[PDB]
Amino acid sequence: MKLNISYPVNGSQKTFEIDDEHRIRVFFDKRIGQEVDGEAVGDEFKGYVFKISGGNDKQGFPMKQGVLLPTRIKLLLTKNVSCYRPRRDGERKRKSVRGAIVGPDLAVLALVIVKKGEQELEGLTDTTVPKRLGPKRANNIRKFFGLSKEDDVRDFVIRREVTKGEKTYTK
Amino acid sequence: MKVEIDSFSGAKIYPGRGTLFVRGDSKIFRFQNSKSASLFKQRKNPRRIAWTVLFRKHHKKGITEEVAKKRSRKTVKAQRPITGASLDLIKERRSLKPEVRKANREEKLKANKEKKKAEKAARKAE
RNA sequence: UGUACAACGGGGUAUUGUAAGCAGUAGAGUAGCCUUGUUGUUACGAUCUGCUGAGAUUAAGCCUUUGUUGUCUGAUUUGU
RNA sequence: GAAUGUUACCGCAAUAGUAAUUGAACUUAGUACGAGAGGAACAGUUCAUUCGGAUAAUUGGUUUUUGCGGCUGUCUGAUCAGGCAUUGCCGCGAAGCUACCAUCCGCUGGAUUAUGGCUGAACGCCUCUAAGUCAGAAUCCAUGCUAGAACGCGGUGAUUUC
RNA sequence: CAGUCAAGCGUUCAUAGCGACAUUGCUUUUUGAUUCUUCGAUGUCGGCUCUUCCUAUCAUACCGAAGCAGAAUUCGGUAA
RNA sequence: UGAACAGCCUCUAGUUGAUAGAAUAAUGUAGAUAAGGGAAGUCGGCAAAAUAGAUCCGUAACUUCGGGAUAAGGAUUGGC
RNA sequence: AUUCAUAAUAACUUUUCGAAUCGCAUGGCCUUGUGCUGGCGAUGGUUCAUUCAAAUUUCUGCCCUAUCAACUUUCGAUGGUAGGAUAGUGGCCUACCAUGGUUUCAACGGGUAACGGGGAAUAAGGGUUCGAUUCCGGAGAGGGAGCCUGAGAAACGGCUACC
RNA sequence: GAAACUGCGAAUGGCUCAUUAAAUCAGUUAUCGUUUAUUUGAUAGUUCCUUUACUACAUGGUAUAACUGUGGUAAUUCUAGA
Repeated sequence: MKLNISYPVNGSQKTFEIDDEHRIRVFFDKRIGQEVDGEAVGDEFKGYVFKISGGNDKQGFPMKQGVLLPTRIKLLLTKNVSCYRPRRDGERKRKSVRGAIVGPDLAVLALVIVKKGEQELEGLTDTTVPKRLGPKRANNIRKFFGLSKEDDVRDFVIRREVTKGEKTYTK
Repeated sequence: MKVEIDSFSGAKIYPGRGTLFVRGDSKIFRFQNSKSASLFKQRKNPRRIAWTVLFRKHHKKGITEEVAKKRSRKTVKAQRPITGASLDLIKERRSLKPEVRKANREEKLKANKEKKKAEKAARKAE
């Protein structure tokens, strides 16, 4: 099986090809939002605790929230909802999914960390991806920094230097 | 192996124990026992049958599953820079914000500038 | 006269489907009360809900008992 | 089931009975063979047909558990709880019985036939035969399985007292 | 039902396979013929059920021959 | 109860008679149910099942015009 | 021709609109302040009217058939009252009520190699026949049903199901 | 200045004539019985709601896409996770 684990503060993410079939039998019959023990799955993950975010089973059909079963279903989905993007306004659509219970049918299980255990993880905690963008709005910058109502966000602006050739500029 | 759930009673069906039914519409039902099977053939409603899990959960009996939703009593705790602002100098200028005579003097400069602007504009208009 | 036996009791396991009794600001409503409410009260009224996966039955050819109460020398025959 | 000295236990095994049967599929192989057309086989594997012998975990059936619930009519002043209705009727229904309607199992060695042969004369050759001799079948007999001679047997234990 | 013989058929060749004309036998599952028993009664067709037996073997086991390349087929033997 | 001196229960009156007791093997007699299929059984759907009351709806051919006709075939039915 | 337009009293609203939008140009007063004012536009925005539409609607008019004369109303057929729905009237639908309504002046039913019309061939006149078919109005997207989005679809080169 | 968010439009066009015989349609009326985006012409002094601190108006809050990357199906204009 695979565990697509993520650490959201570091913004990091990695897949882990898991075996120890019984240390994933623990994951069996589990819902979304629930948090089980890193040590229980793996002493390499000793002390850690994750949260079962979701996952794709075979045939790539994701895990959807709220349905409360492991078996697959055909839902007449609509906008503002996971597992369907509408290619037109108004289009509802019947699509197949898998539900919010964990079992062998799954192939990749998506996890998020809420607490960092005692040891350190190679591709999640030792690393941290930066914030790709800076806040583009005045007050968002202003409150992000904690300056004032009048501290000139215009000069607190972000400047991201890049070189076209040798001419360089922050754009 | 796996264990499953009676359509009617909603009970674990250990392997072999029990019957299975496949309606013409390809709906696969499972029954732990001929009791459930016979009721199903009678077209009964388990939500009305009392000993069933559906009635149990519809009348809210044995409700030890749900507890509450947790809440954190704090903030995000990141007054960080925006990757192009040098957070040290950012906090330094945030602290220089009070005692605002600097921005006030810049305003006074641009203010006398607007004075002279209207003056010279009227001069050019004349 | 015993890790003895038996009848009851208990526990378990199974079957069934939520006992009677009480209560209800539940109840189609119909009549009568008046301080005519805002649950108004009263008589009747299937049925519903809570106590209640409650109650009942459970070896008679189910299992098990630290329990209780008892029982435990009557007859006949047999020889290389 | 008398009788064998009594009684109990463990055994032998004469004799009799006997059972397992057939097919398909994959593979061998689109190979061999065949000009082409078409088209094999032995071994191996998985399955089934027929028959048999058991068993009841599962499923199904059966239900006087007259166990639980409900239903009609009527009787017990009403309720509670019950009687009668040739087991009143329905639904569930354990246990037990039971089903190719369910499941499990169904042995390997020898002598042989037919047939093909080895050496080999008669018949100075030759010949499977005449003496001798090899392999060989759903055959035959044993292994195995069933009963155990009630006049077939053995081993062992204890064998009565005032 | 099975043999002897072999004019002929079988492209040519009587016998791989068939085998007219002639002929020797077998069986009692037919149908006759007979009337021994049975007319002071042997319950009278078939089917159903169920066992057992014969083999003149339809299939299956092993084999031989072919006008058997292979497949398919035919003839024949031990075999019920 | 119900269309009903039907069937079923009861009152008055009358009976409690018919050898009995113990167990519950086969085969029977009488009664019943049976998964999937549905007369393949058999001389032949023999026997058994299914249908069944009432209200409403609808109703073929053929006809001696009277009928066929409860045609067929469908729906509903409790309690308060 | 109105209970019209429109105005006011009294309240209702889970609360509607009343510019936090954008490009150019930068203009003027001095109370010398980033004070105050200012232009040409785009976008959107409540109401009314307009325009392109849309839906309903009055009178008249349609081929052959009586080997189709009674048709409609169970469970809407005709009307009325009240209400619901509609964007809106109204059996459009329901509750209740009266039992009516169409018919030989051919109802109703059947058939149509029938979409209709503007028009085409053909002729002295009269006329007969055709007209799917370039323009107009309708219907449909394989048959049916449903519906979201939207001002506008019962959309199909959009969704849902069944066939 | 791709992609993406957003706003428009995708209900026009085009094709066929299956349907349909008071139905469509044609002329002819009405909406004093209705919707109408869009255009076009006009049109929001009155929005502090214990209306005094209850509230920045040189102006307020929230994602979320695109993207970063983890990726999952044999396949889909398939899509989740951070």
